[PDB]
Amino acid sequence: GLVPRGSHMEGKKILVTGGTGQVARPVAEALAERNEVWCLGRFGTPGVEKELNDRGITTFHWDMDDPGAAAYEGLPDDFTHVLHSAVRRGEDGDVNAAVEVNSVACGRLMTHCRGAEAFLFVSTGALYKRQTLDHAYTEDDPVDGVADWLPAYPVGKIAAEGAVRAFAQVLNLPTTIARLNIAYGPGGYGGVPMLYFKRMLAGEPIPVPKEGQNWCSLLHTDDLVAHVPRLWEAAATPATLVNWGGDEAVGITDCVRYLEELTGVRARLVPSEVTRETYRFDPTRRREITGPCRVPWREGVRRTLQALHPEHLPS
Ligand SMILES: NC(=O)C1=CN([C@@H]2O[C@H](COP(=O)(O)OP(=O)(O)OC[C@H]3O[C@@H](n4cnc5c(N)ncnc54)[C@H](OP(=O)(O)O)[C@@H]3O)[C@@H](O)[C@H]2O)C=CC1
Ligand SMILES: [Cl-]
Ligand SMILES: [Cl-]
Repeated sequence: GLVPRGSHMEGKKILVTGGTGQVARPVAEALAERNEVWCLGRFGTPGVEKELNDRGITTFHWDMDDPGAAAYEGLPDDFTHVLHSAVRRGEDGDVNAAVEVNSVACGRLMTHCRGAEAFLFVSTGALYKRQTLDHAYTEDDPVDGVADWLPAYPVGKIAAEGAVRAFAQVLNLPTTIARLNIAYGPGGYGGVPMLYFKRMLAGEPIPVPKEGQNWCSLLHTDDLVAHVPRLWEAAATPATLVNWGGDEAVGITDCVRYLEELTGVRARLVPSEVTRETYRFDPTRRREITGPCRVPWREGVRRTLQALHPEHLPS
């Protein structure tokens, strides 16, 4: 029951992109104990590269905005496992840059790592065509590129998924495409739940629907980290597609109310026609691959608050 995080996988050589980010940093940190881990990125945030190096992570400058093959000189080709979590996604409305940069980076990275045992590409649930608020989306539900908040983002992921599927087959590189739901946890900035809390602190409106509430499938960092080795094991040619979320249906308003409950901070719920969109996933396929999640969301969110905003909790 008490098992160290680093024991999920040992003796491998792991390439991680997006290793500074919300999703992949805890993964790289967890695997760095018993594996050789390289993080590819830009490391523009002061001190993050030092923090990763201090854990025994080898860091390697890698910018997806560089279109050429020269960017890969000096990078080993004997990685056994790859986690591609970085996303080139800088608001400018430039859908062509988003499609081009992300798609080409997938191709160049998979080709470089064509000898790997498994390649894991992180995608998003935002590319599902909106059905009902409470619908539990499956891997076969219709897809569109609609996102009012960030239009180029889901379109770029559709294009990147296309590249990933094609290179998986051409290279015979076992691959998993994991469309991630909302990740959260005590590291980084805490995920969407803490973004809501920040708005509550600032007195900013939180749109909610006229009837009911929005729904998601929150995934805690500790569960996310446990899942990565199982997602690599499920990698295949053709690529394995899975909706990657938690085991609990989490109402967004329920989450906001819980933050109020914990802190005494009041949310300004605005019943509204137009709300920021979230998606709940049917966990059936993911559970077949990973087994059940372990962290219930109310305890996870409470401890995330304690880690990132301890002063706003009753003392
Ligand atoms: N809740 C969530 O977090 C969700 C995440 N996802 C997906 O999960 C993945 C990781 O997301 P998340 O951790 O939240 O992202 P973050 O915004 O936390 O981090 C983005 C990451 O992308 C890297 N990156 C961005 N631009 C470049 C570039 N030009 N060259 C190299 N690296 C770059 C950054 O590296 P550096 O700092 O070195 O620049 C950083 O590590 C993405 O594919 C995203 O679409 C999907 C749904 C929800
Ligand atoms: Cl640094
Ligand atoms: Cl974008």
